[PDB]
Amino acid sequence: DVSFRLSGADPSSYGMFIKDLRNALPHTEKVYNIPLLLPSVSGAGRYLLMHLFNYDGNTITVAVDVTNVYIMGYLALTTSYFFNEPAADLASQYVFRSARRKITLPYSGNYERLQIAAGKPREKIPIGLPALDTAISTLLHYDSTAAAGALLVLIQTTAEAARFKYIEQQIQERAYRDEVPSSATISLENSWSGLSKQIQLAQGNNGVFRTPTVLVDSKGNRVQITNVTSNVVTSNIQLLLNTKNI
Ligand SMILES: Nc1ccn([C@@H]2O[C@H](COP(=O)(O)OP(=O)(O)OP(=O)(O)O)[C@@H](O)[C@H]2O)c(=O)n1
Ligand SMILES: *[C@@H]1O[C@H](CO)[C@@H](O)[C@H](O)[C@H]1NC(C)=O
Repeated sequence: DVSFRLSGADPSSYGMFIKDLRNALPHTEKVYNIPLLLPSVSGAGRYLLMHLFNYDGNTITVAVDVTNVYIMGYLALTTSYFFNEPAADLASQYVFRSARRKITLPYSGNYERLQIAAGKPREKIPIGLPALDTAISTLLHYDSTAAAGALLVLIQTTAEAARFKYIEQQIQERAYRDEVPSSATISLENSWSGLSKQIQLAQGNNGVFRTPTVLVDSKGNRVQITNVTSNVVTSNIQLLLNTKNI
């Protein structure tokens, strides 16, 4: 398992957590020196548990699919909560089985559906360590509309930060003040699958992407990524979604 405590948290301890999260994801191969997530894992080994504690020391445990870093569900006290999707229903066969009851959330875990449930795009939702503290607190007691917003914060401050060093850094910058994600952050989130695929396709193509990936950069400028020499590949991305899952 991995853990993170908001009480006394700072950019360093958050960085240690994101490092722990990355290191808990199994891989047998690196592609251009980036860990390649496994095609599949059978049984309970498929799910990583993240123990997150809010400032007051209350806790949820979040179940993460180690093949794609997707959040499947979470446990809050004696109630488990899972997304309304087959991958999460499958996960519910393995994690949080001792929960006294199981609630299936009234949406799947994908950004589009969460944003609709939340009533706002995540362009407009501040993220940061304070926002994560709020998210944990919200998820402690069931409220599906509020939970959608909390889950958008949670996904971005855990999974997306694990996937991209830039996003980790953005959260570290928001250690004591929330701020809506940069357009570059949004872009990277949306492009993780595409980037993962193209980095893998570059292996037998002299490091060249078969199809360019369009990103928005730090300055808000839309740019094309065409090969593995780009800083996004060398610097930024920390985990690759296996093409067998794309
Ligand atoms: N059960 C799930 C489902 C999705 N995700 C998150 O959402 C992504 C997968 O679907 P996503 O692209 O978010 O959904 P879309 O609706 O396609 O998002 P958008 O339309 O905003 O691009 C993953 O990378 C992951 O970060 C998750 O954490 N847990
Ligand atoms: C590869 O990407 C680099 C850096 O972004 C760019 O300058 C260059 O034109 C690209 N080279 C090829 C061969 O595609």
